[PDB]
Amino acid sequence: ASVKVAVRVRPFNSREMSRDSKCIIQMSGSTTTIVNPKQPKETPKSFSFDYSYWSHTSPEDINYASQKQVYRDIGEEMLQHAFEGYNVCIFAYGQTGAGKSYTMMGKQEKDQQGIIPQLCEDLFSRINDTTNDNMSYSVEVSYMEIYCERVRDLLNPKNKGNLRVREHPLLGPYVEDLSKLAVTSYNDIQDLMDSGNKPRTVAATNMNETSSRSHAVFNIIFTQKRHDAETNITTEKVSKISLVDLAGSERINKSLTTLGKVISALAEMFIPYRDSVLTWLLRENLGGNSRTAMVAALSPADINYDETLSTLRYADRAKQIRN
Ligand SMILES: Nc1ncnc2c1ncn2[C@@H]1O[C@H](COP(=O)(O)OP(=O)(O)O)[C@@H](O)[C@H]1O
Ligand SMILES: [Mg+2]
Repeated sequence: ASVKVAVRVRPFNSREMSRDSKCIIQMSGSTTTIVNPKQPKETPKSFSFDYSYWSHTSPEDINYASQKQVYRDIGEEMLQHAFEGYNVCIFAYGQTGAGKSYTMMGKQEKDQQGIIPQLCEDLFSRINDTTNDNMSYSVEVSYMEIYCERVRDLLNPKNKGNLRVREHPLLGPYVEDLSKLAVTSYNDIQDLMDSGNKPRTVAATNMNETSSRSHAVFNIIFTQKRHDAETNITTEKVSKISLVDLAGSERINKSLTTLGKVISALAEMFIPYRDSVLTWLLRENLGGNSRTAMVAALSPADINYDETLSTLRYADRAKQIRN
């Protein structure tokens, strides 16, 4: 099970339009190419991945890769492996402003919902059209924010002490005292999500908007319970689903700086697992038993060459890592 990687170029934003930024990214099939504005003479570097999403224009274009395309490409495939019983993960990596959340959460407003909102809807919908009767499900969600090696229960604002990430002698890492709520409908789960997104570190310098030096981890513990029409035992399947929103790149955020090391290591294959909490919490989902996929968002702007390239490179290695 080799990690699957996809990159995505968004449309110009407020900053870029001011600087009259030219676009340096081009896409064709499964390949992305970036140009060096400083060195327009040499030949642009190319990159081939599982998916190169071109979303620089708008939904009116025939070649715009909408939230539906992304979801159905990776989302529907991971939620699957989740049903086949595997643990799964999807995380958005990249420079801040490149589009990491939009690919994950997006804007509920009219079909803009991203990977998380859509995955849940898909799950709860699958669970329901299951008119079988030997099948019983359960779904428990958790949402947290990891800023400064500090875990924050985004669904229990009442608590302000940073939750302690611990290692179980026999079961692995887990965040002590972390909300784990059962959800019976997508209407119920959608709500919680709405909450957590808000409860997010207000922080400033970001304009008083969900500052992003921390990771928004969205865990979905899906439980399948099959009944054996004879012996009254129930085969219980259990798969964990993590949907991460990594703080921007740009370059302390140990976690990010550490995930790179692991990524690279995984690409060179022991690992500085405990070196960071993000990794530690995603021990398996990162390099253990589970199928992982990363979505690297990319700024089209020429003013972000050194940060767009970098992302292409970290995305590049990720392609290798195999679980
Ligand atoms: N694929 C996309 N289509 C349209 N707008 C996008 C896309 N990706 C990013 N954006 C725009 O950029 C803004 C920020 O993107 P965001 O999800 O916050 O990225 P980040 O991962 O950098 O935090 C949003 O307000 C959104 O309108
Ligand atoms: Mg975001």
